[PDB]
Amino acid sequence: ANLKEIRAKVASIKSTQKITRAMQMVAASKMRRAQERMAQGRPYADNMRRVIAHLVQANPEYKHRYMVDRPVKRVGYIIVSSDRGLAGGLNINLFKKVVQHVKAQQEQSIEVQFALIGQKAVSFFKNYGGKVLGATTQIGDAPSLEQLTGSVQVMLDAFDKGELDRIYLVSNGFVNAMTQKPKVEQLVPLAPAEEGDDLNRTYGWDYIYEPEAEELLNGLLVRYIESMVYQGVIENVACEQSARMVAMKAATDNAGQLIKDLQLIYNKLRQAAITQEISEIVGGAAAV
Amino acid sequence: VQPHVVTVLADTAIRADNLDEAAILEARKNAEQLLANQKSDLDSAAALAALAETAAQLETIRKIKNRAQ
Repeated sequence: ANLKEIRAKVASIKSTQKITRAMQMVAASKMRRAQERMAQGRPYADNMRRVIAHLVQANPEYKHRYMVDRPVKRVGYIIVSSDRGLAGGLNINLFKKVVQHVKAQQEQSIEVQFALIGQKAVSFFKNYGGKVLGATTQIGDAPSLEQLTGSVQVMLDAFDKGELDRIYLVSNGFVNAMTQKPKVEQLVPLAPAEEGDDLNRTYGWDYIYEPEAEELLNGLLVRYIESMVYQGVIENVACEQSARMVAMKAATDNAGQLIKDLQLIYNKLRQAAITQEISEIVGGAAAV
Repeated sequence: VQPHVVTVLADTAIRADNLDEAAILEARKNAEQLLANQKSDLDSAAALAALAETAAQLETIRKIKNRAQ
């Protein structure tokens, strides 16, 4: 029954099994790289949080529009995804979470608008419908902050007109080296970020503001939000790498099982062919 | 600025000197873009190509499993 075809198929499967092991090897290394890249963005955000907190606490005259909770009529979503598949069920779970959240927001009679990052999200929510405001594609592994200013700028501009009231960030969280969890967190209505700091330990000195404090506060807030978005994208990149590693290991195991099944089938067919050949030879010999 | 520490928070900072540092930022841009290009060059070539070839023609083998011919 053309046993050489089965032998070739088994060889090709065993070759693909080697192919996937190396892809797992590489995905682990990039997960390490993105994991240590997540750490380098911490001091910038820490310093900005400290400065903003001190400025807002020392000058409580006015409240900025990003720090006050106004009634909600429309919300927004910044959805980050990967550009290519073969990474577990990362995007599917994230999209299920955001869809459920949107359905929950629908009963409140508040409609939604989107800003998509990554090819998978673009396709999924172009087929889903909805009210898209911007799209971005081919982010890469180490995005430059310039590539991300478009979506956040569009969302913030829509917020400044009163069109939007909340803007949620939808991404994945890096729990450990093997597990990822979806997340839906608001960012524009800045939740007080440890504002209890520097009230008991605050000193009796203020800065010397070269511009008026209002403009300085606005400039600080915009950059702080952009940095939050960037370091939320980097963590999603790391989660994608971990998911791809896990998926490649699972594929290697499944190929290893396929080999063990095809070997049994091949052996059975080989014995059957030998028996048939011998039977025919003996019959032809006895008939002469 | 504080009496003992100066902290500068920059949107994009490069350690080089002149005003023409786009000519040196372009090197990092090109290198990272080339890496991101070669990655998608490996994702399709290695993963999606082989992993469909393996699953292509399995059914032709399983049906002749019990034949004595």
